[PDB]
Parts: sequence; structure tokens; C-alpha cells
Amino acid sequence: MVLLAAAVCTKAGKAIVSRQFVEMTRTRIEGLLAAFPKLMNTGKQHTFVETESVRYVYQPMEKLYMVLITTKNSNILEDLETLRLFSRVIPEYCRALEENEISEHCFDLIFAFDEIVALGYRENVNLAQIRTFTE
Amino acid sequence: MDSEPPSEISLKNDLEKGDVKSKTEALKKVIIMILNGEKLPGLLMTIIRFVLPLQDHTIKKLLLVFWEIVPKTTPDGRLLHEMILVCDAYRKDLQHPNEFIRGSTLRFLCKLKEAELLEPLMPAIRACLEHRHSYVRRNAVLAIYTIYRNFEHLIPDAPELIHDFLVNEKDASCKRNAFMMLIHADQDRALDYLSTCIDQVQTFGDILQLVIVELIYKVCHANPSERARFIRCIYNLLQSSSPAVKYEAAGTLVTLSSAPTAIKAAAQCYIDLIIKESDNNVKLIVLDRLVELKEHPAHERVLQDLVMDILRVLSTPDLEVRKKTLQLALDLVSSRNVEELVIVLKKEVIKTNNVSEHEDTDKYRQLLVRTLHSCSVRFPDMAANVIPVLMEFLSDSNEAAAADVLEFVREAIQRFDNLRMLIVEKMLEVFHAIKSVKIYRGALWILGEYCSTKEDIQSVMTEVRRSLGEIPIVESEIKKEAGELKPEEEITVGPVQKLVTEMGTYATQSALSSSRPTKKEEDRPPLRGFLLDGDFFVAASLATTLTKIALRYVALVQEKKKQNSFVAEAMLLMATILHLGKSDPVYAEAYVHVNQYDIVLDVLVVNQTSDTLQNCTLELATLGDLKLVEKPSPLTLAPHDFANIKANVKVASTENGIIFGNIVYDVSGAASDRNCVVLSDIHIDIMDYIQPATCTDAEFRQMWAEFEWENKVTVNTNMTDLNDYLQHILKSTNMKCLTPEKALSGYCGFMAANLYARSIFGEDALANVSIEKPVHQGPDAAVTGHIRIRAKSQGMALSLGDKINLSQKKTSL
Amino acid sequence: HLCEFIEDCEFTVLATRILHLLGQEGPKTNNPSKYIRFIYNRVVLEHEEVRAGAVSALAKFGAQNEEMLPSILVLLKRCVMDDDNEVRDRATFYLNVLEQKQKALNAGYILNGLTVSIPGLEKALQQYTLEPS
Amino acid sequence: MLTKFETKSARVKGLSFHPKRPWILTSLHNGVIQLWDYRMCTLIDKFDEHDGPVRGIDFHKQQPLFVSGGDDYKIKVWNYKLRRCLFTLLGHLDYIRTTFFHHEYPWILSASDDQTIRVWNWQSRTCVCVLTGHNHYVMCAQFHPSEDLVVSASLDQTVRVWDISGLRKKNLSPGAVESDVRGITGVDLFGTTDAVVKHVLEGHDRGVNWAAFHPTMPLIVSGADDRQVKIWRMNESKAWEVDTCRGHYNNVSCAVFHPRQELILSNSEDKSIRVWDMSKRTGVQTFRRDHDRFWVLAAHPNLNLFAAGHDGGMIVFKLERERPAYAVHGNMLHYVKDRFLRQLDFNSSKDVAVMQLRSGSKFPVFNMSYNPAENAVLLCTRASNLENSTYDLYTIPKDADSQNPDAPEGKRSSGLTAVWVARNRFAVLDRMHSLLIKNLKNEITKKIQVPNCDEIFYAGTGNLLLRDADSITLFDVQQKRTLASVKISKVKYVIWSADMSHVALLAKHAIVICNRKLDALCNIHENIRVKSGAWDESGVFIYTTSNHIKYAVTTGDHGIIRTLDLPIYVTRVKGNNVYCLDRECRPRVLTIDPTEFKFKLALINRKYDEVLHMVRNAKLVGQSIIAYLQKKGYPEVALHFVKDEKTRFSLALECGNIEIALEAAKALDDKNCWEKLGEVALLQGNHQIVEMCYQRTKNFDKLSFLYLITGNLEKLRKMMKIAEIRKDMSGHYQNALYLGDVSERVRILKNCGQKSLAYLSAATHGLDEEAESLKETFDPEKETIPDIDPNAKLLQPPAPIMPLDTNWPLLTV
Repeated sequence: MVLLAAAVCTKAGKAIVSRQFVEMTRTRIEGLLAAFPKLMNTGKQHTFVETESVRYVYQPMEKLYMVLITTKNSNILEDLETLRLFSRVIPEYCRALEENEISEHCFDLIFAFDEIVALGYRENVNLAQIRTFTE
Repeated sequence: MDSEPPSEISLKNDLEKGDVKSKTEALKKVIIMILNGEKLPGLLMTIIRFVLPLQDHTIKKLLLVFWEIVPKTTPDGRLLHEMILVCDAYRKDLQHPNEFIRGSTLRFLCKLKEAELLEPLMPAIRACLEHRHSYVRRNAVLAIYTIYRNFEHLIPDAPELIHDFLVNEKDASCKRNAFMMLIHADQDRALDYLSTCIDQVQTFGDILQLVIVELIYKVCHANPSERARFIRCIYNLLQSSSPAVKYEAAGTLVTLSSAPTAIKAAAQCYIDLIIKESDNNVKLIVLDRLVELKEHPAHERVLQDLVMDILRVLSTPDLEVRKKTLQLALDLVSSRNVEELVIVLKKEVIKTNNVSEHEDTDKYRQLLVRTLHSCSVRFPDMAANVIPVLMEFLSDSNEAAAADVLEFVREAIQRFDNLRMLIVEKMLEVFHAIKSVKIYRGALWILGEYCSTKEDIQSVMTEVRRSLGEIPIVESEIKKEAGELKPEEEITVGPVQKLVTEMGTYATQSALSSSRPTKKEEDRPPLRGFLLDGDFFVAASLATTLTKIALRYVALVQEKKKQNSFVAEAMLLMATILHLGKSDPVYAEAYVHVNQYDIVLDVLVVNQTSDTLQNCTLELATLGDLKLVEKPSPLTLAPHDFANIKANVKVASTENGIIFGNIVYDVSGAASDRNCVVLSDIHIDIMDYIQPATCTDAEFRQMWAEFEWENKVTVNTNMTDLNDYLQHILKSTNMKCLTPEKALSGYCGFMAANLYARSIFGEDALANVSIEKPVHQGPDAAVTGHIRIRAKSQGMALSLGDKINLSQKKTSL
Repeated sequence: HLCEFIEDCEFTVLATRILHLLGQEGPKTNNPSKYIRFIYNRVVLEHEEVRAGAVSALAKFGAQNEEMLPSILVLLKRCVMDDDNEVRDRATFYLNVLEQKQKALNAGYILNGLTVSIPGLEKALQQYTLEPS
Repeated sequence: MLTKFETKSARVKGLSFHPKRPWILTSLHNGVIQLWDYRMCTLIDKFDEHDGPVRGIDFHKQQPLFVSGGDDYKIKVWNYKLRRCLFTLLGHLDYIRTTFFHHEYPWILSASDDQTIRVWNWQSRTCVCVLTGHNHYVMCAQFHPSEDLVVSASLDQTVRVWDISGLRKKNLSPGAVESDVRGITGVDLFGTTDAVVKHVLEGHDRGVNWAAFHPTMPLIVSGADDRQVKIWRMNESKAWEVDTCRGHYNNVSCAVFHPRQELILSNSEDKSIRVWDMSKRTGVQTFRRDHDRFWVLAAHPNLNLFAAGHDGGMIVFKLERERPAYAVHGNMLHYVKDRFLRQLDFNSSKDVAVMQLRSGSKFPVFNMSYNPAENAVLLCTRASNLENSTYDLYTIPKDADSQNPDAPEGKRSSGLTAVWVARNRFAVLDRMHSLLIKNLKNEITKKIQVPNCDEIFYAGTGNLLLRDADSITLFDVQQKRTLASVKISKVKYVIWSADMSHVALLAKHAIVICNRKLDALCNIHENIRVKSGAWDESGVFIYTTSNHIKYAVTTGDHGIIRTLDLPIYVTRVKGNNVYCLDRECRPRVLTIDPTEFKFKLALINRKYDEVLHMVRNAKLVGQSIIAYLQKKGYPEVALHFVKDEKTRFSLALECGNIEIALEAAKALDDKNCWEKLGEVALLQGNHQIVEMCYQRTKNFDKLSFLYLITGNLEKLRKMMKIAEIRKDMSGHYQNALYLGDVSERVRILKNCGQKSLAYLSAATHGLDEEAESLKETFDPEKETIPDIDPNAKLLQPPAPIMPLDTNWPLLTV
């Protein structure tokens, strides 16, 4: 792992759906996402912002944050690129971000998270690839 | 189901229903409640039963999902086996013709470091040995590596199964798509293979090769990945005086301060640094390279200096960029700071030239005169420039505009003895239209010191002396001033002697001279007339009189150390000042013990009673900022049991909803009304909750101003200095003795500590401990100290006030 | 004690009162060191008239009490109690007379270290009209 | 009146006080029911049990439950610990106005506005009884503390007394076989509407809405729809005992008796709550609290506080005492009056209490004071601060008003106050509101005396006759004069040793225990002010400072003896026991143990053999036995406990023999310890031990340095090699110099690549050949003569000592 979790957040003060690749961040996932994404991840409208010693990468969509978190890093381009591919995959499942529709497609999003980032290493995904799985 | 922790009974119902959608939704609802962290094992048999063999991917994918985030915990429908209900019919899943189900299955199966699934994950690499996508081959190198991680660092995971077992990492290098999960601990042959791959790259894959093996002999060979490493490699091959001219660092760097002025201000800094490496005196700090954009040819077209002018600023771009820019003008070009500060100040300071640099607010005008003038005091060359510009400042000819002008220049003359003779005649001019103190003060001082040079003085002074405006402080300044320099060297209808007469009347006497002075009664209570009245031993003549004083400057006056100076350009300084730079019966006995730096609250729990207390449990609680690092764990407190049970303690936490008292300790036992009792172990205070923080003299000063600290007490046993009892006690009410607010000498020398804390109470805490330790024949109260205290509504002020006396606890069981 | 209040929002006037009174009495009732320490901070960030007041008071304070001279020197060398603007001019005079000169003048000048004027008791009449307005 | 609790909930139709705990239930018109910890301020439960008004509320405390009745027409039973509905039952067919619980079996009574009150058995299928009589609404049903009888207040103008085990009511004539009820004109006129009549009570005030009892009286008071309250005897149905209280303006919802005062508290549906005289039965006073109407009332059957429900919410209000004065003699607590009458003595962790006869107070306490020998109690009565009242003296072990009127003991006489004072039988009294002295002429003084007067201070309470007007003033025995005055900070208490000659006063840290007048014997060590603490005349001081009773000291020992489960005040120490009573005044007693006390009495008298037995788990802690005994710089205590690897380490430096250190240092698994003990080792003198340590901390270079100093050459060589490899140039380098020939350096330096340095070193010793080797392998040129010699003799005679300083002699003490 380099990538702790890949997480979709609502800044309602909770992690709406989230993925723990291997059992580590269960409950931990919700508290991080709930506090930090509310402040714009503590950002200023900057894609990288780091708070409480955890790197948060994000994109705001409505009252929701699509969030990538790492606390270690292998390369600059890479962290954005998994988030980015995630952002192609997320409106296919939920038609933008929105807590109720995100909630309903926990399975869809979660499965994509496992597929996209496997054991914290950023694999690649695409909307057609996603189909074989949810078929 | 966003997060609803009681809903597990409905999920079981929804999980099998004869409708596939409902089953999928149910299993989905389980996933979302676990991820948040909520109840899930009740369901297990139901969950597992529909999905198991099928090639129908969606339910299978859903079940596959739930096996990487909780498989181990849930056991109703799974239990413990080698071929669990996670993987038994998921050997089918692995061996389906559809790549997605196999691929997914492979991917979760190998992901686990589970030992109850070690065997089923090993030939699970079969599912992705054939590579129908880039995803399949990547999925495979990552899964073999994850198998290697899961207890197979030897021959179970290293060779090939039929094509990969730790060999996709080799294959990937030469195949169309790359990705190397080989970062650590894996085949040497693949590492070598990645190097070859640098050339025949796949770009995502190149970032994977590259985290493992970096540094190239080339320029590049292509793609963002190689490119990103490359700027790191370049900085190596030329470290010397920063990067100077930023490499491929520039692209990420702008976003690093997207909020919005700060980028330009930063950019301006680098551009200034880069121009040249100058002398590097006080605010002449430009590093980087000496020549790379030079400075100052006379054949260079359209020159370097055009960019240098931007940096000279009034605000010419916006304030953040302004503060950076003024420092940056100073930094490329000056002598120190002085040269370019005089030019810069000439533009800023008030004139008759431009009315976009003059203003009728007196302090700012005055400050600007002092900034220009401080450059002279710093460096000589500037004296010659300053005095004529100062006369232009005067030429504004508003009462106040003259006034500010006169006030600094008069200080300059104290420094600059009979050098500024020339100015006096200009300075008189605007002294007649008058509505303020300042003009009278300053003018009377110039005209006074300068008398030898001129002869006008009865005429100039007299219109003002019989004119009105505001005259308190006028008295003080005219008192020391009016006679000075040469005993009889003036005359218009009042020679220098009339002036001494006048000077004395204005101070506090009475005399017809200059058609009487405006006022006589002096400024603030201490000053009075008398010193000067005694003075003028030799009538206004350079000897040991007013003239002496006037043509001399009080203490050292040099530089921009603020000794007749003001420290750069007045507007830039406001910003720098702002910058604070802050850095059921139960019996208990107890003591606190420390062994091998483990801090523990020892508790002994005693049942002196014959009665039954079974059902005995022991807990240490989290009250607020107090916390258990592990409660006492014995099931003791039984009929006539004596036990020693250790509860580990922490002092730092986050507020809990239960009571906030001393320490809560809970023992449980038999009883059904008071099954749980709260009983105590020895003292811990409310004071713990405060959080220590520190201040510097600027933060202390700012906070002093910000909110009152009038409140004082005198605390006994502050006989001692700051360092001893007072620091230790102050520490326990999470405070710390930092910077001073003292002024020590042979008559002064109370010890002063500036305290700070930032309490978890919605307040800060500050105090000053003054220790009254005799440095005079009449002390306050002798040894003892008076602590002047505050907090932000002074609710913690009081804590400081009494927790600096004494404080000690001990027991010896 | 009152001076413990607020460093520069307390105003020119309170600082001038503790300063004037500490100058004039020359405390042996309490140690002047607290007073001096309190006034020293106030001067930095408050108006010219008080900072000028503080140097001149210190000088009179010197002449009346010998003991005091060491504190006068730490205070006056500072950029505050001297070398500001008005504060400098008064200071150059007051300092030079204490430091340099005989102090015939300084001695003469302190008769207690009294105020600049002695009026009547102004407050009470003012107060009478002002309250039910 | 003090407001303990006040929570705005909106219209509370029902209110009930818990008889077990100091809790309140309210049933609201909003359909919500709430259970409150009114003292703690913590909401226990909250249930919306019905849409509309819930008019009745009760505690069902026989097993820990509350019962409610609502206009759902049901009596429902609820859990306050698990928040679930335990059982549900059909009370009636209309509004349940009030509900009451039987303590016989889990039977529930509901009173309804459909004219019956019924009792229902859940445990079985049976409805055991229905109790009928009303012709219009039974508004209320109320328990007496006996469970056999109930009263109901109904709006058909009666109060019906019922039996719950009985069919309706239970009675049978012994003078006739016939039924008690007559439907005909007999000696009274009523219908046939009962099975039999035990007691039909008046309630005529156009129907009584509520009825309630005083906890210790059969008398009941009822508030009714009119504007009167009528007090009834329910134990006889008399109409020669019934008085009407008039004050209210509109329909009185209830009237109940104040348990703790001799007044009757009523509340009405107007806008006022009125308080009534209970020896006159008419309105003393009216209060308006402007929460409008009151529909319910409650009087506490646990005799805690008092409460009335209003249309905005409810208030529980306080008419009780805090911090009362008290003294303990041998097994008797004497205290000044508090709620729940007289109590005390016995228990040790429970909040229960029980009675003993030791009432210091048995009448309104003007004064309560102990004799200084502790044989009499003075109780001053008939209140007043005029110049007269009565004072009654009681015997201390068992207290009556008078013991016998025919015996000198228990007499009374006049005196505004009388309070005992030293000479140990004497008292001083005020009987003119001056200080008068009291003798009787032998024995404890009971008789009034008028001689001797003063003109300072004013009569009140005390124990040495305390009087106040600006301080707490102690007065003399036989002199009018003030003996002394005390002024200090208090926590609302005055603490006596037990003998009332002496007094303990509380200060900023802890408490100080003092003698007669104000003379401070000692100060109790403890950071914070104790609540109370008492000294067993001197020596053994036991105190409360939290929830635990601990000894400040016994014979220089320090202990926490035990914890109780409640906060408490020590009543005093007379005997081995310490006795305590809190604000509510529930007792705890505690035997002073030979636990903590024996252990340190033994350790002080340097016994370790005694102390091993003494070690028990009622006193073990962590640092009073197993690590406090590692606190001697010449180890004694230290030798005994050494079990911790750290304590062992410590022990060793304190002796200076580090042989043990190395092992502790080992068992601390740490290098730092080995280097520090090695340094201590060099200090005891012997370098063998130093070498071993220093070698394994890897300070081969320190060793190299040490070694000629030590005079070894063999060991010095070992260091050189194992420092060669480290390239410690102030380690490997040393040794060559230190032996007479330099060759060691030459090779090490060769390996460093320092060929120059290697040649210079070698060459000078006349090992020019090696020096040349280095030159030849590397860059030559050896000819050069530096600021040091390059070829001049190096020879040193190494260490003339035959026995080295690794073999430094020692004897060791």
C-alpha cells in the first residue's frame, strides 16, 4: 500500500462510500473523510492539500468531495491520474456526486475502487471495463 | 442506506427474495454499513447462498467486494476452512470464460494476506494468466506480488504457474503494457528487464518501472513519468546556489499557491534573486547566480532596469505582491538598503510634485518623512539628497503638511550638525498658516537651532506666536529650542537675545517678545519649563546650553536600527510588524507509578465485604481531555479479594460527553440498580485540560492589547525566580514561561515571564509573572511575586493565579 | 496595578499618570521596578506625548533619587523613550542635562516632580450637569 | 426556596417522585414522558408513548422500572436501563390520569377518568381486582409507604380509600354479619355502589383532583376544582379534623404535604402556586412563577426535594440545608438537621442509611454543640436572636430531650444561645445577646447564669460559642473578653478535632489543624483544599478530599485507606474508626487498617523481613513497595526491590558498583546504559569492566584513548582493528602512537587511502620503508618537511607498569 484508501465523501460529515483495500481503515475512513473534506479538504481550491499528516487529493462536486488519500507517494502524476480515471467512472454509476445516489451505488463504486487501485497501487480503469464486473 | 447501524434484520429478508435486484441491493447495503463501520455477521448464510457458483458477474462482484474488507470477522455462513465460502466455488469464478468474474475473483483472492485462503489464491493467478486487457496483465503482476507478500517469499510464489507466479513482472517489460509490481523483494531478472523496458515503455507502466529503478544517462527518452524523474536527476548535476532558474519544477509550483496573489509575489522573489547575486548586506539579499541576467550595461536595449522599476512600489500591483516587491527593490540594488530606499521613499513621501503621494492624514505623512530621513542617518550620501526633498515636502503648505515635514527634519539636524543650515529659510515659510501643534513644534525647532544662518526670526515666529491652532506639545518643543546657536546673529526687530527671552516665556515665564507666545503652560505633566529656564548659560550659543543639545544627538544614532531611524519604507514595515512569528461496595487505594517510562495509575481493588460482588469488571474512563491508555483488565472484586490492577493513564485527548471531574474509575459487580459504580483513585485536576502553547514577545504584546490582563493577585512562594517552582507549577496548569517584559537595572529587575497557552476551554491563557525580588530599598512586599493574569474571558486567568504557589502530592502504601 | 490593564489601549493618559506619579514620588512604598517595567512596555506602542513624558520624568526621577539612574540609562538608550521624534528632542535635552551636565539644572527642576499646572477641582461640576443629559 | 432543577418541557399533566433515588418523572400533554436525574442533570429517558395527553406517571421501583399511564387507555411499563417496553396492559377505556404500582407481585394499578381504578396482574393471565365507586373521574391514585392501602381523589366529591389486595375495599362488621355498606338511611346516607366500606372519605370542594400524604402521617390533603384545599384524616373519616385552606383563585389541581417542612404546598390551575400553614390551615403566602397553570404536584416519598409540575414544564425545588455542623463521638454522629429526618451511623459504601440514637439535634437548631470532654450536647431552641430562647442539653451517647426530668441530666433552662467551651464541662452563653458565662457548679453545666456581660459580637452557633458581625470569634470560659478572632478563607465549614477545645480551619492548600485560640500545630499535605478532614485528637489524620477516605499521615506513613462509592465529609475521628456524613447526610464508616500503615511503620524502622509479609494487594500499588524501595543513595530499601530492570540499573550507580548495572543495563536492552555504567566503572577504578561495556556500546575509539592511559598494549591493539573498519580517525589512529612503534596507523591509513598521513607517521619512527610503500602505491613525494617532523624519531617507551589499570586494585565497600 501507498494509497490508504480511495474514498467518496459527502461533506455532511461522513464518508458516504469508501474502499479499504485490505483491513486497516474501517471506521478510520469515515472520521478522516468527515472532518477534512468539509473544509474543502482544508484546500483553497488546490487539488493537493495535506492535513493531519495525510495527503488528500480531491475534486469538489456539489456538497461532495471525491477524495483520494495517501500518506506516501511514488510519483506526482500518478495520484491525480487514478483520481481522474475515478472521475470518469463515478458519473456512469451516480450522475455526478450526490449523497443519496452515491449511497445507492455503494456496490458499483466500491467495486470500481478495488479494481482501480489494487493493494494501494494505482491500476487503470475505464467505463467499458467496469461493465464485465457488474454484468 | 448512508449509515444506519440497526437494519440487519431487514437486510436478511432483502438478501433472498427471489428477485435478483433485491439481493444485489441488500448485499450493497451490507457493504455501505461495514465501510462506515457497522454490524454485519447476522446475515452471512443468506448472503452466501444465491451467488456462489454463478458466472453472473454483478452478485459475484458484490460478494467478491465484501471479501477484502471484513471476510475474517464474519463467520455465520463461512466459518473457518481452507476452501471457505469466499473461495470453493470461486474456483469456478476464476475459471469462467468471462474475464471480468475471473479477473475480479483473482484480484480479491490474491489481495488478502489471509492464511485461510493462502492455497486458493495461489493457482488464482490462472484467471489472469491469459491477458485479455492491459488491466488483466497488470492485475496479474500485482496479484503475484500480493501472493509473495502473503507468506510466500520462497518457492510457493516466485516461478511461473503456467506463465506468472512472480514472472508477469518480467513479461510486462517486453509486453505491450507495463506495470511492475516488483518494487521490492522480487526477481532480479525482472529488475534487469525493466531497465530494457525504459526504452520500449508503456507510460503508466513507466511510472511503475521508474519508482523501482531511476537515473538515466540520457536526456530522456519520452513520456511524463521519465520527464518527472528527470528534473530530480538534473538538480543533482548542478545543486549549486539553488536551482536558480527553476527546471521542470515550474509546472507543479504555480498550483502550490492557487490563492492568488501569493504566486506572483513568490514569482517576483525568484525573478529578483535570479537577476544577480549582489553584496548581500542588510536587505541586499539577492542569491542565485552572479551573471545570468547581469545588471546594468549602457548598451543593453531596452535594459534590465525596466523590470527593476516594478519592484519599486507604492502598491502598483496589489498588497501581497507590494510587500514582496518593496523588499525586492531593496534586495537587487542598494548600498545596503539605504540607497534604493531613499529613491523609493522620495516617490512615497509627501510632495507638491504629485498629489498621488501626498495625503492630509498627518501620521502617515510624518512617518514617510521619517523613513526618507532615516536613510541619511544611515548613510551620509543620503543627507545631501534628503534635505532638498524635505523642503519640497514642506512646499505643500497645508498647516499639517509643513508640520510633519518640520518634525523629522529637526531630528535630522540633531544628527547632522550645521550641515542643514540651508533648510531653515525654507522651513519658516509654512509656519504661518497653522491649525496644529506639529507645525509650531517643528518650525520653532528649525528656526531656533538654525539662528546663526538666518536673521528673520522675530518676523516668522511672531505671526505664529500670536496665531492659534492647537498648542500643548508646542511648549515642550519650543522650550528646549528657541534661542540656539550664536549669541547675536539675527535681527529683524528681535535679535537672538529677544529669542532667548521668548524661548523662556514660551517655556513657562512671561515676557513681551514676538508679540507674546501662544501658550506657556507646557505639555505632559513631567516635562516643565525649569530645566531650560536654568539653562541658556551662555545666551543661545554653542557651548553647554540648548544649542549643545540641539546640535547633538541623544545616544548612538546610526543605521536603521531605529536610532533616529525608522527601518525601511514606512508602508512595507506595517506588514512586517503585523507578523507575530508565533510558534455495589467497592474499595480503592491508589498511587501513580513509573517503571521504564510507563506511566500508570496503580489501583488496588478491595472487597472488604463478605457479600457477593461477582459480575466484577474494572474500567478506567475517558472523561474529556483525560484518557485510559488501557483500563485495568482483571475480573476482580470478589468476596474478600485484594487485587492489584493497573490502569495506564494519558493526559491528552478530545472531549467525551461524560462528566469532566477528577478521574472517573468504574468498578462493576453484582447489583441491578447500581450495577456500575463510580469511585475514586487519587487527584487529577481540571487544569490538565488546558493545552500548552507558547508565545513570542510580539504575540504576547498583541494579546496584551487584544484583551485585558488587569487582574492580578500576588501569589506566595514566587519568592523564587521564574525558572524554579513557578515554571514547574505553571507547567502543570499547561502553561509555560517564555519571553520577558522587563527593563532590569540597579533599581529595576523584577523578573518578568510572558506566558501563553491555548486552553481547550475556548480561551487562550496568558500571564506575566513579576517576581518582586528586592532591587531597591523599598520593595513592593519583598520576595513574593505578583502574577498579572488573563485568559481570553479570564476564566483560565485564575488557574494561572493560584497554580504558581505550591503543588505536591505523594503517598507511601 | 491599574497599568497591568492593557498595554496601549489604556491610553496616553494612564501611562502618563503612573509615569508622572512614579517619577514624582520615587516609590519606596513599592519597588519602582514594577512601575518601570509596566511603563516601559506602554511607551512603545503609545503616542508621542507620553513617550516624551517618560524621558523627562525619568530625568527628574534621576535628580530626586540617585538609585534611579541605572534604570534611566536602560530606558533612554532604547528607540522608544528616546529617538522617535518629539521624544528624541526632549530626550536629547533631558538626557544631556542629566548625563552630561552638572544637574544643577536637574536638581533645580525637580521640586517634587510635580505636574505642569495646578487647576481647581474640575470634575465635580462637570459631572453634575453631564449626568442627567 | 432554591431552584435545583427546572426544565421547560411544556404541559406536564402528571409528575411523580421516585421513592428509591432522587429522580422525577413527568408525563406531558405533548405525549412525551421523561425521566430525569434532577440532581445530576442527565436525561435518563424520553418516550413518546401516545399522540395526545399522557396524564399519569409513576415509578415502578420494585425492579428497576418506571410505569406510565396515558390516554391510549393503557398502563405501560418501561425500562429506564435498556429503553424498551417491558409490558403493556389494558388499564381502562378512558384517560389514565394517575397510575400506581403494587409491590406485592408485578401488579399495576391505573386510575382513570372512566370512574374506576383497576389493578391488573401481568405475571399471570388474571385481572385480579377492579376497585369501583366513583360516579365521576378518579383524577388521582396515591400510595402510602405501606402497599395495603391507596387513596384516590375523584371529582364526584369524594376521596375513596381502597384496598388493592382487596376486591374493592375490605371490611366486615364484628357486631353484625351484614355488609358495611347500607343503601338506606342508617347513621349516614349513601347509596349501594361498593361491595363494602372500609373508608369513604370526604372530598367535597366540587371534586378533588388530587390527594396526597405527608410521609410520616396518615393525614392527607386534597386540591380540588374550586379554589380550596381541604385536609382530611383518611384513617378514620373524621369530619371534626377537616380544615379548609383558602387562598387560591381558581380550580386547585393538587395539594400535597411538604415532607420536610410544617407547611402544605399546593398549586392551582390559575397562575399561582400557594403555600399553606399546616398548623393553621390558611394561606401564609402566594407565589407566582408565571409559567401559568399547574396541573400536577408531587412530594418526595424519599424526603429529598419537592416538586410541582406546570404548564411550561416542571421545577424541583429545594428547601434543604447544605454543609451542616457536626461532631463524632465514639460511634455517634451528631449533626445539624437535614432532610430525611435523623439518620446516621453504619455502612461504608452504600448510599443507604439506617438509624441509631445519637440525635444532637431533636428540635429547631439555634445552636448544636459538643462538650469538649464529649459527654453533653447543647441544643439551643426556640430560635431567636433577641435575648432569650430555651436551651436543652442532651447526653451524648444516646440523646433524649430530657433523660429524666427528676435527674440533673437532660435539663433545660433559658438562654438565647448556650454553647460549650473549654475547662471541659463549661459553657458560655448569651442571654442578653452579650457574653455571659455558665456554670452549674460541678458536672457538665446546664443552668442559666446572668453575671458577666460584653458589648461586642452577637449570639449564633459554634462549639466554643461562635459569634460573628465581621469574623469568627471564639470566646472565653469565664471572661467577657474575646479569646481570639479568626479570619481566613473557608469552603463553608468548621472542622473540630472531636474535642471542641480545638479547631481546624481550611486554608489555600488543604487544611490546617489548630488548637484553642488560633495556633497552627501542623498543615495537611495535599494540593487542594480538603472538604473535610479530622484528626483522631492528633497523629492519625484521616480525611476526605474526593470519593475516598485516606490518611494524610499516621506515624510518618502515608496511605489511602479505602474508597467509598459516594462523595463524603469526615464527621470526625474519635476511635480507630473514622466516621463520615455527606450533604444529604448518609453515613460511611471506616476502620483504620494495619495495611498501608504497618508497611511503612516497618520500613521506617529499617525492617524488610517484616515488610515482606506486609506486602499485600490491598496496598501493593506500583511505587510504595515495588519501586519506592529504590530510593536510597546508599542502597538499603533499594536492595530489597530490584525486580525492575530499571530499578536494578539505578541501584548499581547509587552503590557505585556497576557489576549489577551491566546486567540491568543488559535487561534494559540498551547501549546507553552500558556506556554510562562503563563511565561509572572507570570511576570505581578498574578498566576491564569499562572495556566490556564500551566494546558492546561500540566505543572502540574511547577505549583506544583509554588504553595507554590504562597501560594496556594487548587490549589497545584489539580496539585499533575494530575501529579501523569504522575509519574512526580518532580511534584506530591513537593506538599506533601509544605503542612505541607506529605501524598500526600505517596500514589503517593505507586502507583510508590517506597515503600522506600514513607515510609521515611511519617515516618518523624510522619505518621509512613502510612510509615509502605508501608513497609508491599512491602519489610519491616524501621529501617535503611539514610544520611537524616527517622523519624525526617517534619512539616512546610504552607503559612502564607491569600490572595495568584494567587490573586497577580494589576492595570495594
